[PDB]
Amino acid sequence: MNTVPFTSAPIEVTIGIDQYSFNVKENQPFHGIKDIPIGHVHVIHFQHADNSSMRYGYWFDCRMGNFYIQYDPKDGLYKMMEERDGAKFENIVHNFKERQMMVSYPKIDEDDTWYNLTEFVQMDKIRKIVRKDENQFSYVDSSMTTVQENELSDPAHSLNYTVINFKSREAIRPGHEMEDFLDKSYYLNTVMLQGIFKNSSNYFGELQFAFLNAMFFGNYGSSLQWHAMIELICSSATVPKHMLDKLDEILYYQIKTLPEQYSDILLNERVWNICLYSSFQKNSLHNTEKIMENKYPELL
Amino acid sequence: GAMNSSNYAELFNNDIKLFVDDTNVYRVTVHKTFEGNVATKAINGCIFTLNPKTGHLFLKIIHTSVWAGQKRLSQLAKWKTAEEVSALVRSLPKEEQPKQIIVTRKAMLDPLEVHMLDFPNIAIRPTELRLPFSAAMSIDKLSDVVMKATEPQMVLFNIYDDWLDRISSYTAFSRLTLLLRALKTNEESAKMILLSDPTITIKSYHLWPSFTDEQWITIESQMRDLILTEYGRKYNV
Ligand SMILES: CN(C)C(=O)Oc1cccc(N)c1
Repeated sequence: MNTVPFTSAPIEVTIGIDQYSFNVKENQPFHGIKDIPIGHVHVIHFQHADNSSMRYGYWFDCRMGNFYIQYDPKDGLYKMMEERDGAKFENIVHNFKERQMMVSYPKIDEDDTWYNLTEFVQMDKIRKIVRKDENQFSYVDSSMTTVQENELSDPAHSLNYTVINFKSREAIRPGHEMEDFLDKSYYLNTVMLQGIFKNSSNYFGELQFAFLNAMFFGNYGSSLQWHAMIELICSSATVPKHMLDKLDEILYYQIKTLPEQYSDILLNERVWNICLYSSFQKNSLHNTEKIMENKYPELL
Repeated sequence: GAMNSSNYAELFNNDIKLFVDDTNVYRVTVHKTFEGNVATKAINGCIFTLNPKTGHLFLKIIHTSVWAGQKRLSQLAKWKTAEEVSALVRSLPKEEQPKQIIVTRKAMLDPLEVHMLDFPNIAIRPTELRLPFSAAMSIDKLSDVVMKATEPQMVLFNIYDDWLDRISSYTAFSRLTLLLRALKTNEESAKMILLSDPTITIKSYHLWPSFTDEQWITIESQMRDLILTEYGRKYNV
């Protein structure tokens, strides 16, 4: 179990750690988060009390270094940093744990939620979507745009998700226009899975990361990406059976975890009704269809 | 964007454009089987592809053999239309290819767009106008060439005959749309108007009678009466 020490909490802020969140008052004696489970990526995220504008945060993996948060009064945000001096860090953490200045990552033992939301998400793939190679952790916020969004403006600050576009030469084989547009199996299995992602685990990892950025930061381009990746599978007549069974599990936990009051903006009515009721896989997402129908019957 | 009453003069500017109508591509007669069930028998159809500025009509005849052994024919018809339009554009010299293609039914947008991915600078547009191009199979010479076809065939016409020697393309299009609206609302009456007088002939190389300017005004007036009436006979007014 690892620890992320805060230098201080000079501004009132709601802090999120994965799916948990807590309020910290201006200048409250808060010095970080302990007992963070090893073996998973994590996200620590922030919303200032004075400016709910800009949710922002950092994706990290404590196996890749010792990381802490210190407020920057010039740029006006909580920044993640790496501490290269190992004995300095250990001494920092042990003192704050002794003074009980840290909140405990509050995982319930029966609870697999975070594992189920991040099963295929790897830090190395996050760092290729979010390019800032001098750091081991990745910054994301509500306003960052995606590569595909830029085509339709600062490249350094973009989310480099895999571009999916159903009306594109990559998606449509010359001479198979109707076939490839109505059955996207070619595009899913050959172009994306065999060609670009290499395997379905990398595909699911990007889908999961896109959902998490949509949910935690209200990142609109990430929501677009999540839905596009769902639609590409559902619109394929030919999908490996293990992929469909895993997709159903993935989506089920995403829908389970979604705030009930955010479903109006985070869920695209057209994609979901198509996927669950019109698509080739309309009968292949039993768990997802049952939770959607019992929790968001309005959308449908 | 969508083509409507507001931007109607754009049809007659000097940017090449084509209307594409798919109504008559997949055509059937519905009949009873010996067992008393219902079945369809397809008949020949056509893609109606029209340059509204010049009157040039590219009439691609769709022979019933193209449906043999195929499923979901109404859906296939839209993709077949898009494939043929795409093939037509690729056959034209660059300086004759359209800058816009306007489809008369919105269901043609995605099929044409996918077939034209190679042509990103050709705009595919819908329209809000209720254009009466389905009634092209009420024009006798056009119907005749479609029904007689024994194989796929493209036939080229000028749907304005020689009108552009005397009127503008705006006026020619308005005449065409009025004639076709009339034929669509009451074919028999419309056809009576156009040839009940036996001294006005259709030239061998034309589609419509050789009316003088004054006879066209009379004719056009008779067609508007027909359309207004039928709109009464229909709605009782
Ligand atoms: C690098 N961070 C973790 C840090 O400076 O923590 C401390 C340590 C010593 C003094 C204070 N102010 C805070």
